[PDB]
Order: sequence, then C-alpha cells, then structure tokens
Amino acid sequence: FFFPVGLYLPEDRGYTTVESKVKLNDTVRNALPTTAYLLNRDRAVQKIDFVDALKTLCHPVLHEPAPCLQTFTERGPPSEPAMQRLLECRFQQEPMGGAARRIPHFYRVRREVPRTVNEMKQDFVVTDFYKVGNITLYTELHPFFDFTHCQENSETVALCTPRIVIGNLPDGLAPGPFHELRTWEIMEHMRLRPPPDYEETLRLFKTTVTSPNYPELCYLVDVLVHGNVDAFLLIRTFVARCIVNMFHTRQLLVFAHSYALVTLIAEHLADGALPPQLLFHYRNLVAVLRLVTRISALPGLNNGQLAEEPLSAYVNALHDHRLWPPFVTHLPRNMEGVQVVADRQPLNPANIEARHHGVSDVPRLGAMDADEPLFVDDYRATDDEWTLQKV
Amino acid sequence: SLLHTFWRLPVAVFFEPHEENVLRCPERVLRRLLEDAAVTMDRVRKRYLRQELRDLGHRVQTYCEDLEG
Amino acid sequence: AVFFEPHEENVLRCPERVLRRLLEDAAVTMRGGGWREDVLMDRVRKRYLRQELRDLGHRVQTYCE
Amino acid sequence: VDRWIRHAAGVERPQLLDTETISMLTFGSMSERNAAATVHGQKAACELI
Amino acid sequence: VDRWIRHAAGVERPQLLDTETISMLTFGSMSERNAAATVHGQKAACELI
Amino acid sequence: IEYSLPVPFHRFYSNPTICAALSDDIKRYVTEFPHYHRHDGGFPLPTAFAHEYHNWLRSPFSRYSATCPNVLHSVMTLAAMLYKISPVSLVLQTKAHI
Amino acid sequence: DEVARTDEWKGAGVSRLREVWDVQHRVRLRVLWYVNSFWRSRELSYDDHEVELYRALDAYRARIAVEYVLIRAVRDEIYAVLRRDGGALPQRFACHVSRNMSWRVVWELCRHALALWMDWADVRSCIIKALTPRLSRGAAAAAQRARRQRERSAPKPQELLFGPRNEPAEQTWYADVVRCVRAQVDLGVEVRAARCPRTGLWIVRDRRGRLRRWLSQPEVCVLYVTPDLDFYWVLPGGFAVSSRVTLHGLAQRALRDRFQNFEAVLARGMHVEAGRQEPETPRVSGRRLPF
Amino acid sequence: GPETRPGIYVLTSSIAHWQTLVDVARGKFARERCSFVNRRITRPRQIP
Amino acid sequence: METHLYSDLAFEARFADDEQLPLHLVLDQEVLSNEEAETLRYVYYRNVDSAGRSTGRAPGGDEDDAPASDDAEDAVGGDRAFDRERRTWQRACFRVLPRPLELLDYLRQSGLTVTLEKEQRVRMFYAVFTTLGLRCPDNRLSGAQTLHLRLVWPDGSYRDWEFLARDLLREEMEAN
Amino acid sequence: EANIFCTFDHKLSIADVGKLTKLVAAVVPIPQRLHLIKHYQLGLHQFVDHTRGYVRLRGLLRNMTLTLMRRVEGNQILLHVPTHGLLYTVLNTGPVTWEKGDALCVLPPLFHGPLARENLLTLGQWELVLPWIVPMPLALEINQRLLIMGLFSLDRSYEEVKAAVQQLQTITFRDATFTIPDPVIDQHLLIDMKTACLSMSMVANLASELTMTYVRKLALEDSSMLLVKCQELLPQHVSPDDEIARLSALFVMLRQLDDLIREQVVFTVCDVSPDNKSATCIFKG
Amino acid sequence: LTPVTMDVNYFKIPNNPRGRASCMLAVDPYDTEAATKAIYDHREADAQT
Repeated sequence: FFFPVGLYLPEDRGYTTVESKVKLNDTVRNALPTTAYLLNRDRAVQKIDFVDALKTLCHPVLHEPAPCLQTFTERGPPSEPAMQRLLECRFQQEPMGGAARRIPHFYRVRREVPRTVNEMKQDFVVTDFYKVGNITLYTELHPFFDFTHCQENSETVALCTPRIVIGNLPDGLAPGPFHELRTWEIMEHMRLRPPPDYEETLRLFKTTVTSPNYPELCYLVDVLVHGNVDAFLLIRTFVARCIVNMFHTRQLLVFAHSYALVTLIAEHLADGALPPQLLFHYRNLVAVLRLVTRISALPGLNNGQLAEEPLSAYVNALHDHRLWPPFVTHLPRNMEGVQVVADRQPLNPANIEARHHGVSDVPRLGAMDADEPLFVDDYRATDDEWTLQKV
Repeated sequence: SLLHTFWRLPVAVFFEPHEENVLRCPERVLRRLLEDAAVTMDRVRKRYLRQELRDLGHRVQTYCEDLEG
Repeated sequence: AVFFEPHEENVLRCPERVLRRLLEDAAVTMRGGGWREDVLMDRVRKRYLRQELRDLGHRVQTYCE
Repeated sequence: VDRWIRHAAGVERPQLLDTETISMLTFGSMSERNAAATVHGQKAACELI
Repeated sequence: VDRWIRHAAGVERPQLLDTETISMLTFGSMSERNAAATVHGQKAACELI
Repeated sequence: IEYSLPVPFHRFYSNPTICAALSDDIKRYVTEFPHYHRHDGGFPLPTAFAHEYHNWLRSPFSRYSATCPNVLHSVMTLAAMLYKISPVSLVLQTKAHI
Repeated sequence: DEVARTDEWKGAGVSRLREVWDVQHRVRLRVLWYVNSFWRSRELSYDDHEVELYRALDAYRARIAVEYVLIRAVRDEIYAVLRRDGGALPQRFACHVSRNMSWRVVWELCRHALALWMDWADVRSCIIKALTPRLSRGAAAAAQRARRQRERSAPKPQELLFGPRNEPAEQTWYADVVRCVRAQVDLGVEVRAARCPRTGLWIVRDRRGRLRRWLSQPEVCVLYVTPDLDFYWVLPGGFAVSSRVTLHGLAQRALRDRFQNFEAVLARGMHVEAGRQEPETPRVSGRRLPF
Repeated sequence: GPETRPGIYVLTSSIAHWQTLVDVARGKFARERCSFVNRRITRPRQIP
Repeated sequence: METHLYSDLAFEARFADDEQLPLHLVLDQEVLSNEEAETLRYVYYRNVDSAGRSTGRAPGGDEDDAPASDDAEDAVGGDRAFDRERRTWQRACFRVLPRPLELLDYLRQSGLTVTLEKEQRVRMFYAVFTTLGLRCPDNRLSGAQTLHLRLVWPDGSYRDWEFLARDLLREEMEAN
Repeated sequence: EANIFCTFDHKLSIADVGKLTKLVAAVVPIPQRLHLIKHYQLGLHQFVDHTRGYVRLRGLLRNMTLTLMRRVEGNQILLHVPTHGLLYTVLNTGPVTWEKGDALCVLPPLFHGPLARENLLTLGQWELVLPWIVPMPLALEINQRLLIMGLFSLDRSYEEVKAAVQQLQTITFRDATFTIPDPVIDQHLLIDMKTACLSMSMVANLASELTMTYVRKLALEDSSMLLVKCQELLPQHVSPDDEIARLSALFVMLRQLDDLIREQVVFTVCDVSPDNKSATCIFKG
Repeated sequence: LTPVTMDVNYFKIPNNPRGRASCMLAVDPYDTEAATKAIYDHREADAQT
C-alpha cells in the first residue's frame, strides 16, 4: 500500500463535494493537513503525525549529499545541445573592500549576465513544473540541497549548496500560498489568529517609504548618528522639529528606514517631546517588531541550550546570530565563527578595529578610504537588538 | 591590417559549430568589444622612510630631555 | 557570408606598424616597473612593521607604567 | 547534538557493524528483539520525502 | 526567434539537408521515432480553433 | 545626487530606478538592456555580489517580495520562511505540530 | 617504587597553548608546550641575528620569486618573438576565418588580453603544470628513449619481416584561458590536441572530444604549453606565436624545492606492486564509530 | 592494581579457529597488554 | 594526544645521530577543509636553514645550483637531484580526530594536568595531531631558521605552508 | 550435522557432471555450516574479489569448514565434513607435490608458473575456484614471506620494494614454481605487524647478560660456516632460576612470535599414490 | 480519566479501561518481566493502541 500525508492542494481550485454531511470548525488546524487517519486491521482508526514519523527525519543519512553529489558528478553536463543555456556561471572570488568605488567599474561594461539555475527554477507555476517543458528538472536532486552545475575556470563542475532555510525551496515545490497558510498555522499556535490592530500604522508606513517627497536629511543624519545614544540627545529638538513640521505639512513620516532610528526615537523620546499619536506610531512599529520576533521564536519550546547555542537559534535564522542584517551599524556580541573580511584576510580578533571620539584622530579621518583598518563603534551589539535589526 | 590568405577564392560554409570554428562577427559587435575592452583597465614609501627618520630625531630629542630631566 | 579554410601559409600582417610600435612601448614601460613578486614581500613587510610597532608600543607601555 | 537527537528519538545507542569473518560465520544481524506487546501482528512502515 | 521557439516547444532543429529532403517527399518518412516505454498504447490528438 | 553613489549589493535593496537616477553608467546599462529593469532580484549584481548559492535568502525570497501585498501576515511570512531545515529544527517544529 | 616516564608525561600536562602564523599571513596553527618534555633539559640558547633574518628573507624572496621570474621571462620571450618576426605571425591552428572583417580590433584585443593575463598570473598556471611531468622520476629516461626512438635508420626488410614488431597522434597539453571582455582569466586547464589530417594544423579538444570552441569567439585568447617546452600564444583567427620557454635564468634547486612532482610512499590499502586498481581510501570520518 | 589482578571469564564465540579468535581477543583486551608492558617497565626484577 | 609523546620520546631517542628537537602541534579548520582532513594520508617536514638551502643536503654547498639548460635529458641533471629532494624531506607522525571538540576539555578527558593562566576556550571542528621536528646541528638555536610543513593528499597534490622560527620561539625559548 | 547437501540451480550438462564426478574426495570450503545450501556458497568464487586482499582472503578462508565431495546423483551433492582423528581421503587439485609423512594445511590458490587456470566448471557466473592443500614448509614460508613483505613495505617507495619483490614473490617447493598474486597491505596486515613488533621487542627486553653475547663468544672461540654466515648479520651475575623464569617468558613470547606465520595442521598424509593425485590423510577438516 | 483523551479513537472500540493491553495472550507465557514490562512500563508503547 502507498498513501500520502501532508499534501497541499491547489487553493485556486478549492472544491468541496460534500457540503452536507460535514461542516468543520473554521480553525486552521482543520484547514491544513498535518496528520493522516488510517485504519487498523480491525475497523479502528489510527492517527499518524509527523512526530510519529520522527525516527526517519532526524537520521544522519538525510542530511548529506555525498553519494548524491558523487553520482551527480559521475554524469555531468546534459548531452542535449539545446540544454546549453543553464550551465553558465561566473562564480569567482576577489577582494571585496575596494568594491565601493569599483561598483561603477562593473557596469562600465555593457555585457549581460546569463541567468542562474535558481532564477531559472522559481519562474514556473505549481502544476506545469512537473512537465517536460521545464528544462532544469534534473537539478532538483534533494529536498534540502541545491545541485547546481555550471562553469568554474573553463571547467563545468557540479556544486552542491544546502538550502539553509525553507525559503530556499522553490515555489514550484512549495508555493507562496502554502507559506502564508503556514504563517496562519503558527499564528494560531501562539494565540494570535486575531492579531492586534496595526493596519493604519503600516498603511502610513507603506505610503511614507515609497513617496518621492521623502526628505534628504534622513539619509545624512542617519550616516551621522548610527545609533550612538549621546549623539541623538544633541539632535533632540531638531528631530522634534523634523517630526512635527514634516508630518504637519506632509502626511508621510520621516526616519522610516533605519532600524537604529526607530529603536531609538521610540525609546528616547517617550517623555512627551512630540504629539502623542506619532509616539504611538513608533511604538506600534516596534510592537510589530516584538510580535514578529515572538512569531520567529517558538516560546513554549525554547528552553535549554545545545552545543553552546540557544535552542531558539537552531530553528530560525532570525535568532541564529550567524545571519547578519544587510545594514550593519554595530558589530555583534557573539562572534564565535564569523570570519569578517574586507579585502583579503579575515579580521577576526580585536587587533585591528579601534576608534575614539572627541580626541579627533586625524589618522582615522585621513585613512577613511584605507578600508583595511576599519573603525568599529566599540559597542558590541547585544543579541536582542541583533535579532530585531535582522527583522 | 588585412591578412594575406593563401587560398585565392573564398570557400562556402554550411558547417554546424560543433564541426568547426568560424569568425562570422560584424564590425558593430567588435566596436562594442573595443568599448568594453579599452575602459576595463612610489615616492610615498621613501617619504615614510624620511618620516621614520624624523621620528628618530623625535625620540633622540626626547631622550636628551630624559638625560636632562 | 563566405569564409576560408585554413592552411599554414595564410598569415596575418603586422598591423600597419601603428600598434606594433605601441606594443613595443608597452614592452618598454613594463620592462622597468612592477615585478609582481615584491608585492607580497611588501605585504609581509607591512605586517612585520605593524607587529613590531605594536611590540614596541606594548613594551614601552609596560615599562612606562 | 547527536546525543540530543538520539534522546529525541527512541533509539538508544549507535552500534558498530560486524566484520567479514563473523558475517561469514553468522547469517544476519537481527538486531531489534520482540516487544512485550503483540496484539496486532508484525509491522512495517517506511516512507520517502 | 526560431531558436527560441524550438527550445520553448521541445522540438529540436530540422535535420534536413539536400540528401534527405526529396526522399521525405517521395513516400513520406517515419520521422518521429518511438518512445522507450508505453503502458497506455499509441497516442493521437489534433487541434481545431 | 553627486556626493554619493548607489550600492546594489544584496538581492534585496537593489532597485534599478535608484541606481539609474544616482549613477549614470548604470543608467546607460538599464537604457541599454531594458529587460534588466525587473525588480524581483533580476537586476544583475556585480561579481563581488554574484553569489546566488552562498547567501541565506535565495531568489525565491526576492521573487516573493515583488508579488506580496502590504498586510501584517505578509510581513511575518518573511520570518516564517526563515525556519531552518536542520534536524533539531525539524524535531522542534514537529513537536509543536507545525 | 619505580614510576614510568609516560606516567609523569601524562600527569605533566601542557604548560600553555601558543598559536603562531605563517609568512604570508594565511594559516594560523596552535602549538602546545609540555613541561616534562626533554626540550627543557637540553640547555640551549637563542641568537636571533638581524642580518641572518635579512638573508633568510632573501632566500624566501628567491623561493617565492621562482615561478614569477619564470613568468616574466615568458613575457620577454613573447615580445622577443613578436619583434624578431617583424610582427608577421603565422597561423598554426585550424579555424575557418574570414577576410571581409577589420583585423584592426583583434590586435588591440590581443594586446589587452596579454595585459590582463599578466595582471592575473598565478602558481596555478600553464608552465608550472607543464613542467611538473618533466620534473618526475623517469621523465628524463623516457625523454632520451623517445629521442632515440624518433631517430632510427631506414627499415630494412630483414628486420621488417622476421624481427620484433614496432609500436601517438594525441597530446595532453596545458592551457591558460584569458577572457578579455568579461575580464575572467581562467587560470589552468587541461586540453588534448591533435594534427587534423586534412591539413597540417592543430585541433584542441576536452576529455570527451568536446572540440573547445573559444577560438571562434573574438572575446578570448589562450596560451598553450606542451611537455616539450613549446609555447603557443593564440589570438582569434587561428594565428599563433610559437617559441620555447626558457629556463637558463632559473636555479635547478629552485625548481626542485618549489614544485617537484611527488612519488608515492606505501601505506594501508595500497598494493605492493604499482600500476594497479586501488581499494577504497582510509576515510576516518565523523559519520562512523571508529570500529 | 598495584600488586596483582587475575580476571577469569568464560567465552562464547562463533569463531572456531584459534588465531583469529585470539587476534580479536587481544584487540578487545589490549589494555591488559598495556598494563603488562607497564608492569615490566615498573618492575625490572619481576617476570610477568 | 597519543601521538605527540611518541615523537617526543623518539627525538629524545635519536639525539645521537641527528640533533633534533620536537614541536608538537594541532591544526584547525582554518588551515584546511574537512574533506582535506578526512582523507589525508601523511605529513612531511623540512628545516630550511637561514642563509642556506636545507639541512638534508651536504653541509657546504652542492652541485645542483646549475642553470637548467632548457632540455629534457638534463632537465633535472638526472634523477639524483630527485633522490636528493626525496632525502631532504622526513616523515612525521599523524593523528586525525574528526569530531568537533574542546582542546582543554579533550586534554582533561585524558590524564593531562593542564594548568592555564587564562581559560582560552578554543573550539574547532576537527583535530589533526602532528609533530614538526626542527633541528640545530650545534646545540645553539638560530632564530632565523625556517620550518616547512608539507601536507599531501592521496591524489598527490599538496599545499606547502611554511614559516620562520622567530615568532615560534620568541616566548617559550625565553621561558626556559 | 555432518552429512550436508548442496541444492543446485541450473540444468546440468554431461561435461560439467563429468567434471564434478572426477572431483570426488576433493576439498571444498563452506561458510555457514548448514544442512542444505545453494551453489553460491560452494568453493571460493563468492569469497574472492580482486584488489581486495590476499591476507583478507586467507583470513576468511582460515575460519571456513572444509568438506569432501562424494556420491553426486544429480542436482545435489552429498558433502561430508570429516570428524576429528578419523582417517579420510583427499584428491588434490593444486599442483603441489606431496611426500609421505608431511602434514598438510589449507591455503588460498596462488598464481601458477605455467598458469593452467582450468576453472573446473563453466556456469553462468559462479565458477569453482578451489583452496589448495599445501604442506607445512611451503605454507609456513609463504606466510613468512608475506609478513616480511609487510614489514618491508612500510616507510618505503615503490622502486626498492618492487626491486625486492621481484625476488621475493618467487617461491619454489621441490623444483616447482609459484608466485603470490596480490600482496596488497590490509588493516589486518598492520595488526599482525603490530603484534609481531610487540613480540620481538618483548623478546629484546628480557634477554639476559650471556644470551646477548653468546654468538660473540662463539665466533671468538670456534669457527664454522654457519657461524660466520650468522655472524655476518651482526659474566657477573649467575642466578639461573631467574633464567628459568626469564626463558619461560621468552618461550611464551617465542610461541606468540611463531604463531603469526603458523596455520594449523588441516591434514597429514598416511599414504599417497605415486601419481600425486589421491592420498589418505588422517585428520578432520 | 483526563478530558484530553480521544473518545473517537478509544471509546468507539471494545477496549480495556486503562489504555494498556491487560490481555496477556499477546505476551509470551512464563515470562514475568515481560508481563510487567507490557502491562506497566512506559518506555515502550502498547501493542493495543
């Protein structure tokens, strides 16, 4: 016998051939199949879940590609000469520190890039992905990995890279609506299926971070303060004017792009230096941050660390400190394995980074384009603000 | 800059690119190649030697202060 | 179009001696200049000067109290 | 993390495998013994992903 | 656009030089080869708009 | 407009209108290849940023970024898709019947 | 009572955990220092001279400088052969070429490709992987035996009929591929060449007869080396530059200490006779209990 | 033990042959041989 | 642990023939990848002297400084220089522990009474254990010597790491 | 228990049946010692795999139980393991010359000089290769020479070990010719070398103060050919009861060093026909 | 009994009261330790449900 468990139907063709004999409660636990109901040899029901099928899922054998990578490099490029448009990679490694002034030098040339396999794979629908009209089907060789196969110094070599989070799974095998149904399931699990009211503040946030009347000051004052606490007290009444006059002549809201300028205004202007509803907008934004980092953690189950790492860090990349936010202001506290490099060698210990204020170190100001001795703000970012920064 | 071919009369081609390599490219793509190929590519060391000598002078005058302090 | 099957007697000219002279200028300007091995020697020399500078700084710090 | 996974499952210990001479001398492994509750018959259920 | 449409349709290049062109016009040709496995039988479906 | 320069570096935060208004050779690039004006991560990153198999948010994320509406569950889906495939992550989210 | 030396060595414990680096600042490594080692009871000194460090860095400069002075002598030979023929280079590679195309651009592209190749020289390049089979154990004897076998007399009918019978149209070269427009210098690649018998020219292929197709493209150039010290610089259009790679400006012991080919030492799972199919590797991994 | 430890067992194996059996036995009781050479090096008069 | 003390006692053993002193060492994942560690076969060491060639050659000079003559019959002048390069390398001991481990804790699971002045928690992912033997013919050690690691795979390729002997013995030699 | 059977698989041509009945009272090994078996367990074709190890092959052959073929009656063959002490008969397969009185032992088949290489059977893929019955001197010398190939193999390159095994792989026995097929080092060869190295070092430690110079004083005072030929390879306390205990420890170390090349007496002849084909051996198998 | 337990899975079928199979025919005769293991212990799941 063979039987499935945990499938996801096409939602667009949701049909019900019995409306009469059944009427289920409208919660998401009865609207997403996580179990299966079989029969015994006797006419008695039995209930198989994923947690009863645990003993196969956590094996060591389901988490290596080595025989699969070996048999994938045993049969390499596709023999079809019409299939010579997907094995085109230019995957090189160079010094990265000088790229800040070399980013127009790349676009000086006017040559296109061949599209990678991972963008050649996501662009198929959920039910024509299984047809011969898809060309990249031979690469999907694991549910946990990615078996790319493309060029490497004029040698077409296989390359296996693990799909770290499940967001690296393509939508032809795990679509967007399945993801949002998973969100509604975890939201019901944390008694949040009615969430609190945040639609108007996110509406104002959506219209303020797209309108072209965003002022030029927010960028320059953002690269002034970088979240230094005593820097913002110097700009207390100036950001009071910047909030009030802007919001009272232009309905959008300023300072809507820096993490360090939403976690600081809502935590250092709570005296009443502004009209109260703007403080409630900022507090609503940081409460949305707190709510979604409650979602990312599994707070009933995160107790007891393992291998000198929190249990909440193993389950989601938002709490794993190895992920870094794309706009870093402060270096993190936990630096167990993050080999940070500018150009050539990993600047691991505290030998190179140093920076003061008030003393006016003119070697720091003179060697600013000399990006090898970088200047940290001497404030190790704690793990909570690191998680909220990544959010 | 034209070459000197041995064979006098040009020879027709119907070969698929697996069989043979050809140079069929026009002038405009080579102008694009010239645009993309032309633009794609000390005394301070001895000055630092001289600044190190000035630092030698600095340490020896502070050592004269150390003897006379 | 129409092409030529290759041989060993078909040759290419020195291109009107306006790029060959420029190529000899390239040869004479890359004869005396950077030699691509002393760059890594400069790298290890800068590393050595930095580590000895921190050595001298920490030594005069621990003996200046 | 391996001890954590073995604790999270019901398997107790990793056991080594037999060498060539004893496998020639034996016929098979036959590792897991009979459980104390047999009211349904023999069982098997493996799967894919 | 021919090279794009042929790859978007699954059909390869038309392999027909001077040697095999007229012989396709004499008595036809078994051009589409067989498939390696059929548990359903031979196929037939055509089109009208 | 001239005292700064754009950095398209991630598959997020790489928008062609911003890099075309700020720079000029990127504007010449997009006016040369108008098919590269797509916002769902299809803008070509430089060779320093051409690692689509060494990041943690691959091209399904930026593909999903273009078509999602602006509601709160469409915010928390970016967190919910960041659940790990790790075996301890599997048994943890399996124990919670996720 | 008689306490063993290994008991005092085990109960000793390491004094301290040191960690050092290399010259190039690439690999750090951690070094222990046991107290009951015999290194303490030797009573040795330490004379760190400065001119000894100067001569040691001179010898290190020579050791790094081996392959790079070889590459610069290669480039001098390119320019010397381009001058001594007057710039009228010949075609040595089979490729269909046109005449109605301006070759003004391809010479500039070849010069740019030479400059970009010299920008990206490396220890993984053409001449080093061509020299490593020459640097082997029996390569000299095989070379002189091939020299004696290529030079034989006329075949007499007496040795043609009743004598012992007689015994290579494919060569395994090495290549450096420079991509001029996209600026991706491909460092070192195997290639397999032959004489295409319709004419007297070369044809290059991969390990599966793939017929390497870069030479059609005007965007790339390539460098070919053979195990007989031959030098083929190829720009598109099939025209080549042929010369010999020099070695008179290099020490013999420099070539020995830098990239000598290795001959095997015996270990477990290896046949006592040589030239056989081997068993599996040891592969003590973190997947199995050590059995 | 600082003077003497005799340890006796019965053994039940499927290996009939003597040499392979004592090979895997000394592969299982190698610590006894370590203690044996340790006793020989700690007492240059006793004959174990 | 069980590999360093062998060559320690062995360099104590053969101190009459060659004047060698040991250097026990462990190497992390920063040096080489795990697939480069799980199949690695042996390690080699060389002591290249300060203003000289090596310590495996003749004491004063040798005949192998000639130009290479651009030929094949005397490409190395004969296989005797090949035998000389086989002679100048010696083989060291080797141990591989392919589990992530704490080094102070790994020595504490053994009977090693480690006494550190600071709890330097070093946590790498696998532990190779070897002993370079650097030497001094006279009993006095020159601080400008050079040690040469050599790590060879069963395929045959290698990555020669090498380093001078001044940052190695700037502290422990002074700690005697 | 004793009389066991082997159920076959194929149809049986008269040539293979004639080849089978010409192999009556010959040695065949069995892995599992069961009542009825399939044809795959007969012989050594299942057990052999090339480039895997001769030493592993003799290790797995050393544990098998031997059997003698008699009374084939189609589709099965009555095998009979011999009991201990009772006199049985053996038809040999390998071309090793025997002599009356000499004890015999089992060995894997090794490559012959002329390489006759009769497979004795032609089936689908299971051929019938057989272990050889070889007397004590040839078996003891080939085990010795393989362990010396082991102890000479390490810390060496291919060239000197090849120039040494070009001499060392050739083994004669009463004007015959043989060669050892696949001397490839196994983990078990490192095991045997480690046991032999511990044994010889333990022999070296507890040597007395007159045993270490006995050859020296002997080559001083007297003279003979074996004296100089063994010399070329080179009191104060008299408490001889300590020497009794010392040589007792030396004797258990000597038997432990000897019993890494010894394979036990599988047979011993009592009567061999002068064509060297059939003999009467008084032992089990 | 707890209000958690499943009436649709446990109370529609003829079953023992405690949830554990006290039948003792599924376990082997003359084995007291297997009896106490099957009828009392919770390291092994019951063969009934």
